[PDB]
Amino acid sequence: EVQLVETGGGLVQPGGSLKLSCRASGYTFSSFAMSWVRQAPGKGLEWVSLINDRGGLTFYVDSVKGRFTISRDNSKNTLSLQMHSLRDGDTAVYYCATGGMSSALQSSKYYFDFWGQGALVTVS
Amino acid sequence: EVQLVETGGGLVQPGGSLKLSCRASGYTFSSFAMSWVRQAPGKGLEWVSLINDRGGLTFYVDSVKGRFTISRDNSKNTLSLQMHSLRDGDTAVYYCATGGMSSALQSSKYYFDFWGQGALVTVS
Amino acid sequence: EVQLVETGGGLVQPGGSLKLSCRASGYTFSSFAMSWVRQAPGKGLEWVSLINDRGGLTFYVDSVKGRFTISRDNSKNTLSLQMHSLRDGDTAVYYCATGGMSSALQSSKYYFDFWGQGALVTVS
Amino acid sequence: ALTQPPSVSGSPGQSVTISCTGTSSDIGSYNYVSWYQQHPGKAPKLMIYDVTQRPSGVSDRFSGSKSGNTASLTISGLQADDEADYYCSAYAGRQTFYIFGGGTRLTVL
Amino acid sequence: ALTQPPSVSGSPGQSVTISCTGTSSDIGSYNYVSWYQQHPGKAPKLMIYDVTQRPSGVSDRFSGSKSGNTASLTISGLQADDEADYYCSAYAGRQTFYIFGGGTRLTVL
Amino acid sequence: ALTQPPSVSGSPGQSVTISCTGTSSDIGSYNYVSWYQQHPGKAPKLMIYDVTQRPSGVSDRFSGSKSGNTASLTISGLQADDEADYYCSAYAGRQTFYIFGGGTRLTVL
Amino acid sequence: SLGFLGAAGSTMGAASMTLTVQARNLLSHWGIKQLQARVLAVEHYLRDQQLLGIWGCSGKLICCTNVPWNSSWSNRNLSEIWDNMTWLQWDKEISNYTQIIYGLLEESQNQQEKNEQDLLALD
Amino acid sequence: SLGFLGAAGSTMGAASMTLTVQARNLLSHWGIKQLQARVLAVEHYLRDQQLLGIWGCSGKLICCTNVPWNSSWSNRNLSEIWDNMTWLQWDKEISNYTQIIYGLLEESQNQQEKNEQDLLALD
Amino acid sequence: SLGFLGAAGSTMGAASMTLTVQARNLLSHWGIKQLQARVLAVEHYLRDQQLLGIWGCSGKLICCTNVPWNSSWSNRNLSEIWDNMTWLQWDKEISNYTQIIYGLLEESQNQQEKNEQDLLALD
Ligand SMILES: *[C@@H]1O[C@H](CO)[C@@H](O[C@@H]2O[C@H](CO)[C@@H](O)[C@H](O)[C@H]2NC(C)=O)[C@H](O)[C@H]1NC(C)=O
Ligand SMILES: *[C@@H]1O[C@H](CO)[C@@H](O)[C@H](O)[C@H]1NC(C)=O
Ligand SMILES: *[C@@H]1O[C@H](CO)[C@@H](O)[C@H](O)[C@H]1NC(C)=O
Ligand SMILES: *[C@@H]1O[C@H](CO)[C@@H](O)[C@H](O)[C@H]1NC(C)=O
Ligand SMILES: *[C@@H]1O[C@H](CO)[C@@H](O)[C@H](O)[C@H]1NC(C)=O
Ligand SMILES: *[C@@H]1O[C@H](CO)[C@@H](O)[C@H](O)[C@H]1NC(C)=O
Ligand SMILES: *[C@@H]1O[C@H](CO)[C@@H](O)[C@H](O)[C@H]1NC(C)=O
Ligand SMILES: *[C@@H]1O[C@H](CO)[C@@H](O)[C@H](O)[C@H]1NC(C)=O
Ligand SMILES: *[C@@H]1O[C@H](CO)[C@@H](O)[C@H](O)[C@H]1NC(C)=O
Ligand SMILES: *[C@@H]1O[C@H](CO)[C@@H](O)[C@H](O)[C@H]1NC(C)=O
Repeated sequence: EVQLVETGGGLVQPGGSLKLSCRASGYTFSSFAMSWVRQAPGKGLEWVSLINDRGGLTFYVDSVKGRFTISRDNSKNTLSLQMHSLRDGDTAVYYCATGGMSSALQSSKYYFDFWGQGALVTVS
Repeated sequence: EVQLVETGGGLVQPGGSLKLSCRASGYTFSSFAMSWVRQAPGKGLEWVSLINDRGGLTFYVDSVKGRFTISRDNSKNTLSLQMHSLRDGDTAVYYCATGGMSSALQSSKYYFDFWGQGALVTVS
Repeated sequence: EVQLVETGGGLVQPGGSLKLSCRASGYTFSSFAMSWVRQAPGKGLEWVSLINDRGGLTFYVDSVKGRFTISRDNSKNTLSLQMHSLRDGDTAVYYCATGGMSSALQSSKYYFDFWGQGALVTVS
Repeated sequence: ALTQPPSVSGSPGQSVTISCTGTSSDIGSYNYVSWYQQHPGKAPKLMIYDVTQRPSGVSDRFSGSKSGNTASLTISGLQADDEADYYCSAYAGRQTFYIFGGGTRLTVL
Repeated sequence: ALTQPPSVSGSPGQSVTISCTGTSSDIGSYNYVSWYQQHPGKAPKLMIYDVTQRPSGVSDRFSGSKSGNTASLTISGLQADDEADYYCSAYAGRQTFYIFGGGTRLTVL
Repeated sequence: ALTQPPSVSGSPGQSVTISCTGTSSDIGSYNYVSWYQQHPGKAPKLMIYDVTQRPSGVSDRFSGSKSGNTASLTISGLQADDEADYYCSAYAGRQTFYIFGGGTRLTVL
Repeated sequence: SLGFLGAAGSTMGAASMTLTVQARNLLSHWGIKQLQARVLAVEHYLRDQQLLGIWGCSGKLICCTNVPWNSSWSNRNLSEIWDNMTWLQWDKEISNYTQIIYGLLEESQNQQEKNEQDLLALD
Repeated sequence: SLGFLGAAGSTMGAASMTLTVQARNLLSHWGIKQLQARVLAVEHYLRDQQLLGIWGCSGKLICCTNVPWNSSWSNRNLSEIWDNMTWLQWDKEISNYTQIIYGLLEESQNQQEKNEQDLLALD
Repeated sequence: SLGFLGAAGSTMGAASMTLTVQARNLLSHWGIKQLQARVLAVEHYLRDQQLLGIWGCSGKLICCTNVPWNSSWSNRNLSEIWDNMTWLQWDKEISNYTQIIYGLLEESQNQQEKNEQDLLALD
């Protein structure tokens, strides 16, 4: 069994910031890439960010590239996302997911293997 | 006398694929860069693609960059262009020409000196 | 006291060219980066070009990348700007300024330390 | 950036095809299209990866394919528990990592 | 391409603030924001550099700060010699070296 | 991206000119402008290359020049058979290799 | 942190992170025996560095190339090669093909340098 | 221009422009003494070139790295170091931290090289 | 393909495809004579590699610089140098000018390194 549980916050006013934190268990955290994917309440899924297994490399969608920071702590087995300058268009459920990248010596993925419960982030 | 003969296809349906060949004689084939230039029935000349003398480097116009492949086989003196996903905007006479680049140790060209007769490619 | 004196001309016809130059004293010329900044008669300041202290590296605002050349003579103390294909939109006072860049082994600047009084360039 | 129909339906026990149409820079060039099943109120589950390969834990009723720039998922043997929103995830290179455009509501009659 | 208000004013001895707002790629990225004072008919003079620093040769009245994407210049008590057009200049990376705002006509009542 | 006159004309024995205008990134910066003569119903052949040079096999009636961003082909001693659509080909750089203009119809009176 | 050859019994993946640990240990009448041993150490080092130069891998420890794996040299997947095998076992497994691989690497660089030269010849 | 060590007494910002002058002079029974002297010169040269390779600085005389400068190693400002100090004084001042710096440089390249591999492994 | 010096009589263009063939054969009292032969071969190799490094050409067999060709060194066009001519004839012609070219290559790389350092120092 693999679990990903988001412990992030809720409502923040426009222009503020919110940090999300995903607790991962049931697998070796340092062996997988991690990402954040969001779904607006009435829309489909949207990929937001991707971080490598070691944490050295991060990738973002252009719409958040200068606003969101993705980081990992492989000693605590946690994934964090710090979202700055939140906009009304960022209201969505944010899902923590395992997969999306392989560190060169692993077989290819380019898909997401595990999804978390999902935190609901809203902007006034 | 240098001759280029575009022994390629003709009519294709929208969304289909068509390959063009160009046979050449009268000069050392593996010594000139080659390119394809197209002319819509009522328009002027448009450059489509360029390949080096050795065939390792290819260049395309953005409008065909993800659809056309230019290749050479220097043992048969044959140039070819494989066109995928042809659209109505691609209807044109396609001319084979012996130039547009030189491999650093040769004098500069950028001439398109010898031209063939041209294959007529149409899209229904 | 640092003195920067522009000796460039002030009237050119559209499509022509005009060379401006700036003489400087009071500081070691070869120790500072220099730039040209322009101000339209009714507008604020606009950065036009930047040259490092050695003279090998030049940077331009996108609107002039294909038209202006910035160079400097570190034997004698002269900063020159050769402007080709001037347009009516380029009418402005062009100020000679010292600063804007430090050569890796110097403290950071990214600001302008000294200003000349500026040459007024009218197109048409 | 992918085009996917908003909904499909079919008779229970029969096969339904859900498809996504992309471009040469995403579905065409890369064979990394995956399909997800998202039940309302739940996080998406991975159903198909690498276009045709299903993960362990998913039954043999879900199988995909691709041709040209169009990818599809065929769901045979439709069950009452298969009502979910289905999505594609295409890999579009290092500049545009994933495209999740879509969302097909599958109704089992 | 920075936005700052026009016509900031106040009486002699009163404090005023002149500020400019940029974006996340310039003022909010690099802490290299300078301010210039341009009297009509004169070339701009440097007043503030590196957001909070000032060159030797000017008074302690002129100072500044940065928060978020907004830079702010404070002049302390106004004097008649402060009636000039003030401009922001922010570093904006390697592709766009400097971005300037419009001028603020400071009126001393 | 080059502009050419739709047509030019002149009587036999007269000189005519055809001009092409580009931008600083193509005709201006690169001295690689070539001219082609396309008879109706025939493939074009090279007439002028490297702005001023001509290939072996053609007469010296055809010559070229460049000034600023304008390229020009002069045809002196116009013959009855010099009726053709003329084109420029400019080298634009590494991102864009060649730019052709519209054809100029040369009619001999 | 395991020292020179400390990763020899570890998997290929884990061992790939200790290349610098041992790379530093390749350089550092009775006078002739010691002097010849020092010269041989230099000759072996330089032959390996020259070979990396020929392949376009000069100055790097993990050098990626343009030569595809043909699945006949070894048909093991990456999971088995990197997580369930040591470098000694791998070296034995493909010993008979190393001269083939090296030859292809040389040819690949020869084509790449010409391509770079041709790209650099465009204005 | 100034000579083999002509810039030795000049400030760091001046002596840094003569790096090729010093670099070109590092390579060039009694036979045993002469051979030991030549082999030792070669060994020292190779130790320095290998060390530069480990840091990702092979083939460069001025190599910029991603290791931040620690204010505990030297608290002088950049202008004071490059305009008012020679390389001999700096070498003495930073001697006790040289091996620390070297270790960090190695670690930096090890992370960077793996990161480059992962960037290259994206399709 | 043609052997160690098989291209020696071929034209300069044709011989440019065999650079690895010659490059890979440069490294490979009786003891003193053998050691002097090995040390001398090593020193020649290292001096040439150092010189390439100074020019910014480390790790390459074909390297393009920013030094323009001066017609006073040779005014022959490309069709007279890369064809209809061998490398031996070229070396005979480019003899009196070799040190001038090497000096220019060193100065050009020094400027290239300073310019790269300044560009990389921009935030
Ligand atoms: C050795 O020191 C002397 C000064 O004692 C240097 O000569 C001049 O020093 C002044 C100091 O303000 C500089 O402004 C001059 O430019 C220096 N002269 C020259 C010709 O550069 C001298 O250069 C120093 N020597 C070396 C080798 O650096
Ligand atoms: C030796 O094998 C054991 C198996 O559990 C492993 O944990 C250990 O790390 C291995 N040793 C090395 C040096 O890799
Ligand atoms: C690798 O191959 C072995 C059989 O040789 C197989 O058991 C294993 O599951 C394969 N692993 C992957 C990731 O394909
Ligand atoms: C600098 O060295 C000190 C030594 O105590 C260490 O604590 C600190 O983290 C180091 N800082 C950096 C930036 O390396
Ligand atoms: C560097 O430090 C010295 C210490 O005396 C000081 O005088 C000098 O002004 C400082 N320079 C800078 C640029 O901070
Ligand atoms: C290096 O350490 C020794 C320990 O005795 C000390 O005396 C010396 O001053 C230190 N050097 C520097 C440059 O800090
Ligand atoms: C020697 O010259 C002949 C032409 O006379 C040519 O065909 C042959 O390839 C040349 N040999 C070499 C080794 O280049
Ligand atoms: C070429 O060499 C001659 C040698 O006398 C010299 O005078 C000339 O200036 C050099 N030209 C260039 C462009 O370096
Ligand atoms: C090169 O120079 C020779 C000198 O005889 C001449 O014959 C030849 O045509 C020239 N080649 C080119 C391409 O200009
Ligand atoms: C080099 O100089 C000598 C001086 O005697 C002269 O004879 C020789 O021809 C020169 N070489 C070249 C290639 O010009």
